[PDB]
Amino acid sequence: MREVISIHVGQGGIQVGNACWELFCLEHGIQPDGQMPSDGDDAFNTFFSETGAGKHVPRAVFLDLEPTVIDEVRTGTYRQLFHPEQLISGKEDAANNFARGHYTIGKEIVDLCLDRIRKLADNCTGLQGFLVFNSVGGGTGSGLGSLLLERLSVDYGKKSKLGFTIYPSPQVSTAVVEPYNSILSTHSLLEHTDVAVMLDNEAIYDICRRNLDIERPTYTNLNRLIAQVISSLTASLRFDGALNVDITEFQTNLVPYPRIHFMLSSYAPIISAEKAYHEQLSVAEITNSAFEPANMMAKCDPRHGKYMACSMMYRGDVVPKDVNASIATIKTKRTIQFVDWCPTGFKVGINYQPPTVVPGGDLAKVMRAVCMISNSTAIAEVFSRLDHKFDLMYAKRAFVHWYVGEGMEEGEFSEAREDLAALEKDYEEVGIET
Amino acid sequence: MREVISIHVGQGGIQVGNACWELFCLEHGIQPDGQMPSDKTIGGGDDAFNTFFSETGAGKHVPRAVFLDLEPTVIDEVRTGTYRQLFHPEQLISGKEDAANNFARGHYTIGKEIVDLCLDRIRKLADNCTGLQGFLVFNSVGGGTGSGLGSLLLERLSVDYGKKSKLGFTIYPSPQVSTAVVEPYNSILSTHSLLEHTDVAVMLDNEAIYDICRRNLDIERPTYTNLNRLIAQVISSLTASLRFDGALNVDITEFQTNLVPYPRIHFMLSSYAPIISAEKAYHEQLSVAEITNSAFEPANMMAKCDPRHGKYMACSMMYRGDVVPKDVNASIATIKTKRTIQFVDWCPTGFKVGINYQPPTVVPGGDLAKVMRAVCMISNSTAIAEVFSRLDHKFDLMYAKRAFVHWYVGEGMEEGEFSEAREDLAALEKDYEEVGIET
Amino acid sequence: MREIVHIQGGQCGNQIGAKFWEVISDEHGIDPTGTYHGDSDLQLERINVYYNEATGGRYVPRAILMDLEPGTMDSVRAGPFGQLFRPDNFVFGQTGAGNNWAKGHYTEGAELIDSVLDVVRKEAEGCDCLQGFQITHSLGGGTGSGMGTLLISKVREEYPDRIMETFSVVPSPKVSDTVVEPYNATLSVHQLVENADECMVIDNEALYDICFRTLKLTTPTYGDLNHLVSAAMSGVTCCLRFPGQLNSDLRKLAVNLIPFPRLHFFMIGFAPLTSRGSQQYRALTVPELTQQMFDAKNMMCAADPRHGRYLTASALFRGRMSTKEVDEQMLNVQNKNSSYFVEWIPNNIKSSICDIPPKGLKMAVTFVGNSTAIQEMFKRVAEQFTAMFRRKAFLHWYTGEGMDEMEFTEAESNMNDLVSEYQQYQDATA
Amino acid sequence: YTPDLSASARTFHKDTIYEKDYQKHIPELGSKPTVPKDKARPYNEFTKTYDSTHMKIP
Amino acid sequence: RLQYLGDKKSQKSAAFFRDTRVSSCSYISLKGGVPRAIPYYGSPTKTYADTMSKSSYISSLNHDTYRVRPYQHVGMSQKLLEPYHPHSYRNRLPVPDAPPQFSNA
Ligand SMILES: Nc1nc2c(ncn2[C@@H]2O[C@H](COP(=O)(O)OP(=O)(O)OP(=O)(O)O)[C@@H](O)[C@H]2O)c(=O)[nH]1
Ligand SMILES: Nc1nc2c(ncn2[C@@H]2O[C@H](COP(=O)(O)OP(=O)(O)OP(=O)(O)O)[C@@H](O)[C@H]2O)c(=O)[nH]1
Ligand SMILES: Nc1nc2c(ncn2[C@@H]2O[C@H](COP(=O)(O)OP(=O)(O)O)[C@@H](O)[C@H]2O)c(=O)[nH]1
Ligand SMILES: [Mg+2]
Ligand SMILES: [Mg+2]
Repeated sequence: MREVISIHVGQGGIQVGNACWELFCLEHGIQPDGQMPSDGDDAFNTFFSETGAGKHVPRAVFLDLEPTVIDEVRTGTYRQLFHPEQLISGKEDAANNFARGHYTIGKEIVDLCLDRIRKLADNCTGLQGFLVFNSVGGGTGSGLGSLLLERLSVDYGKKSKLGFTIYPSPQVSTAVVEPYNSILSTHSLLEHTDVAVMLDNEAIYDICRRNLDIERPTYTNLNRLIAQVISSLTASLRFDGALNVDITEFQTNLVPYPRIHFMLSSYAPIISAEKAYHEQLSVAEITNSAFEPANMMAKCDPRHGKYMACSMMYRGDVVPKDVNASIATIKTKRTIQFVDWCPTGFKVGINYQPPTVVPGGDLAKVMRAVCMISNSTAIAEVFSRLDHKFDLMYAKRAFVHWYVGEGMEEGEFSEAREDLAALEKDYEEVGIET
Repeated sequence: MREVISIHVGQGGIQVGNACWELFCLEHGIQPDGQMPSDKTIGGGDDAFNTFFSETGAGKHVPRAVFLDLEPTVIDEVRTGTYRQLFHPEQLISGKEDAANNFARGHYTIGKEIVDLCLDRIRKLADNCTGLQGFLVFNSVGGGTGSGLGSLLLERLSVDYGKKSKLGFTIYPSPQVSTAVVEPYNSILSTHSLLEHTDVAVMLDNEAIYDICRRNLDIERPTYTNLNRLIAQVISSLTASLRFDGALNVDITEFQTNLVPYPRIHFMLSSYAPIISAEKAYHEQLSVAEITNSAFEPANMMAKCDPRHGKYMACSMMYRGDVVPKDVNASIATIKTKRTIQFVDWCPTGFKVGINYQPPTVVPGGDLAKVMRAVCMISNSTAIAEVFSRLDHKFDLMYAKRAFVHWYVGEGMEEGEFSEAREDLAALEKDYEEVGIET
Repeated sequence: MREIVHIQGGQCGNQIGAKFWEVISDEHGIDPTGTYHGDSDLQLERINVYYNEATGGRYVPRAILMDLEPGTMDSVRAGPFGQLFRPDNFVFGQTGAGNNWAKGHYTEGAELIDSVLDVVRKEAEGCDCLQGFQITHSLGGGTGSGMGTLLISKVREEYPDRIMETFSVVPSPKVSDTVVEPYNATLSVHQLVENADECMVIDNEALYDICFRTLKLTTPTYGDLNHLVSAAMSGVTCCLRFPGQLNSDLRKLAVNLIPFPRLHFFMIGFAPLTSRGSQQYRALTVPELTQQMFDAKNMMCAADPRHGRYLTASALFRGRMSTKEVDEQMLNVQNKNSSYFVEWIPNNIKSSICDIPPKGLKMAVTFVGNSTAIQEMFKRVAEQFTAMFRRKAFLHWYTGEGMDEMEFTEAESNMNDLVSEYQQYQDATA
Repeated sequence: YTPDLSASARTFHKDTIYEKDYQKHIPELGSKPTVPKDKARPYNEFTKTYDSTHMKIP
Repeated sequence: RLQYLGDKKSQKSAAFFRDTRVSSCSYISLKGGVPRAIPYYGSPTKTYADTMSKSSYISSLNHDTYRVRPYQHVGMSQKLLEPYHPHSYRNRLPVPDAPPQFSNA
């Protein structure tokens, strides 16, 4: 009776979502052409909507002002799955101009998208929430992604938000103008979303390299692991389990403060079959594996600062007694410390369905694993690094004009560093003892 | 009510002294002008800054320091420096002509015309003090002006005040690389006057600093300032107990009675570690023995000398922070047990332990920095007499040809005095050889 | 869908054009007759960008060939690939230019501007959403620089929003093909600063140096120089016609290549190049590609990028390569070549990914970078005028068009400080 | 004693289809997906949530 | 800008090389009646202010020597850039003191 509508925007968002849906699609036995072979079960409703004749139309929205990436899907094998008129594609791209994607070229399409999303909610009634994926270091996503973010808050209001962002790579970047469009995107999403994540692409490579030992990976595989991240997220929503964690039970157990809604997530284990033969893959050992910063999904070391929250969703064949026995072990180590006022911040959930592997995947088949979304003051560094960048290219007014001529006023830029400056102090003030 | 007066003569002291005072005012929260900001938490807690400063009654603070140098350029920099108001304008006595590394000028021809103002200066400075523990003198032996001003000045305080304890942190020339070409002469004669008129001598040869620098500091392009931020942090813990609470008080006075077994043997060397910095700060822990073990490491001494070549007579060590000393005995316990570390036959115990509570503060950010550990020794080893050999042999290497002889003879210093320095200096080795001989 | 147009003028501007359509016709699998015979279904999806639909299933380029002399346009159509261009789109008079910048802008070239402005407007109106104009011409020639620029100047008064390109072959002092080579280019150059959004400078010396040195060719012919310049063209819009992991239209490059609004003069380079006798003996892969592309000599500008510092740079890797390797080489090149990716804009290199390799090669890249090293070219090349101006004349061949002195003394007043704008943004620091 | 045999030497692989125990269970790329077994939330009472009888309450 | 331009005023001076058909540049100085001709495009010229031969430095050792050189450590937000070296100054493990216990004990 629970469904979630997904919003995938930005070249990554549709591409990053590209990999994830198959895992959503494959795990329910639905064929690529929208049919299931004759065989709880068949309650795909958690992501899909049965017409009544067999077809399963996902409740996802595709937006991009640039037809190219969009064109890759309707010409692909998955052409017959998605609803045809539900794929909104723009004519002229934003070309990485946040103002362009947020002031001039996106407004004329907002009504159509806002129209489509509203429709998809009519069929369902117990909608848990929405998942929106947008890359901060992207032009079209930065603006369009924000604008949709702003509207729903007045379109629905109180309804929660669960958005998966991908901040710029800590050191090896693709574009050059990312710091500008990155900050403003944060400003809009800073106080118009409920839960965020740290999806720096540098994290996957080392995880893909250290674990998968693939020194020449591409962007397609990176999404695969990210797709795995989501799968464990809704694991308790369409599978029987003794302890279940739902989206509506997120602000209660992961939001120490209304402002602070930016944490980092991770999953384990990333192991190919070639090394898992000589491995025990014991629940206890996997427990520490997702805590070492080497396996984290963000280029931040939690040893820099304290820990504010840690929520665990166990998926596979683990047993509660070992988890508590394993959970206690973490409270002994002195390399990782909590905050003075965080007596209880652990959340352990057990679901009976172990991971499912799509054909052609890199991860091998195992018996246990873990995914994590933890609250630690370590988030300070990532923004701090941006803070240094933001001023560097504005103290000489570099690239300012390109933004000014598309309708963005000059006074908008300052607040972004103003809001960010306040944000940094917000995290620091919640890391000291009383 | 305890006050200490630091005397600086020579550029090396002019610069090296700068690092300590700048950190001090940074340690005590003193602004460049010397005005303490009232906005800081609390303020005026007892008299902690009284050790180095002197209150004017309302406003700035006056550190008890004196600057001397014969060449204006060094002096002129301080007066126009960003801390041009931290020092008393009348305390910056400056001459007209440099000594240029010759003893006879700064001690017999032109150095005698300057001792008047400074000596009067300290008297006024000493008048303010009521519990003067002593005086601190910083200067480099590698110059006639230094040794010339050090030699002539120091003796005066011996008679002017008498029993007042005086500490001298000399900086001897390196074993192989020396700034000047006449480095041995000034050092060879310099030890003479200070031979019976200096209380403590801390072997701090520069090149050993780089070796530590080249092994821990890891700055392939260090500048003297890199050296300065090393020594300056050293003094902070040395007198640490003199300005902060400690379990077992360690004062300036109870050192000569702990580091002077014989009247002539008063040369000492010290060790301290670790270092704080900019590519080793996973800050995380390690334990004490590491700090103690590195303390006794042959390459960790502030001298290019190996205590493996000598024996240990007395020791003193200083810490800071807040833990239970109980590790000290065991940490020391692992020290003597080491076979590489040995004591003399007539030394039942040769360790002096003094620990304070104030942690280490660093300028932002230093060259050292806000280290987590702080272990420093005040101990003596016979090996330093050797590595006297470097100075002794090379000094011999020259006079045989009488090279550069006339330079000192041009100021009225007789040709015969050169003999005495060899005599007394030669006699210096005899006791060390006899001091280490077992009964 | 977001198609573009091309206006190439002047004999120099025409000859480069003669091959680009030769180059483009291959990529989309089109032979001279105008019929489709391609191989891959992706070959044809994005074909509308450069051609218009026509009866009989045949395609024609959206090109306007503009010249003032009769020989050139008479030359092209009778040669191979002579059928593609629409006959109507041609325009020419009966006078000619004669490398007289004066005649090409007031007397003769002015009177005919009606037709070219007549034809250009119509074709642009046809496209669903005009992406922009790319103008190729030789400022060293008469009609290109003289009359060609005006069309660049005029078109701004009608289409303020679209973006411009210029593949201008600025002549170099080493080997000058004309004595007028240094009263036609700049006077077209001066007007170029206030209207041209971007500028590509291709120096002849680079081509000959490029051909002799790496290609190891013995006796090249202009057919050799033309194609290498043309290959660069395919790189600019290459990602605009085929799908890829990371796409970037000609707009996206414009954002990440011009540090300040007016400093819009770049230098480009094409890699990889190897001789016929050397192909087998070289292992071609991603990491040695960077060595060639970032080498200064590979640049098509006579200026040496080692004379200055790079402001911003972009590279479009051609050939199917993963995402990891592309980024990492950037990190090392930035750190290793930090001295130049100067210091007040971190990571000034942009990245692009496309998955269609040039036919017959498995890895190649296209370079578009901004570096103050362009300052030398606007300092030395013909720098003699500053000393040679003092004597006031050659006038009688240019006042024949009403041009006065004030039009010249004013330009440096407007033109004095390009480097004095470029130079300043080379020593500044936070 | 000659070198034993070139064909029996250590070969980085041999002719045994699945040369190792590794790939015996590696998933087939083209295999059709299999519907999951009886492992999910058992469903009775929320039936009375989506029915068209809830509205019109008054 | 900078760039170049033409000259364009011919029938002006020198009275002889005027309209002498010969590609002879503009006209002939003859102010002194001696050598160098007018050295078709330039450079917007320069003045002493434009080229001042910037000094290698502007300041002295002590200013940097005693610079006002916060204490960086694990996290603590900004970290100043410095040359890379793997033997370590501020990214490695610390060591925390073994200090005393006050009072008579
Ligand atoms: N981790 C990851 N990031 C991706 C992937 N594809 C694209 N990105 C992100 O996309 C950024 C590059 O900019 P674009 O993808 O062009 O941004 P955009 O979505 O096109 O936004 P617009 O330019 O306005 O159209 C990179 O910095 C990446 O962070 C991917 O496959 N994996
Ligand atoms: N380690 C270290 N030594 C210094 C520093 N500044 C000066 N010195 C010492 O000063 C010595 C140079 O001798 P001189 O230049 O003759 O100085 P001087 O002894 O006062 O003699 P004059 O300069 O003529 O007045 C060097 O050998 C150093 O040991 C410094 O910043 N660090
Ligand atoms: N690279 C290259 N340069 C050319 C070509 N054709 C002409 N040029 C250059 O153009 C210059 C002469 O241009 P010009 O004939 O005055 O142009 P026009 O007045 O339009 O005919 C010469 O210096 C050549 O270097 C060509 O096909 N390739
Ligand atoms: Mg895009
Ligand atoms: Mg001197």
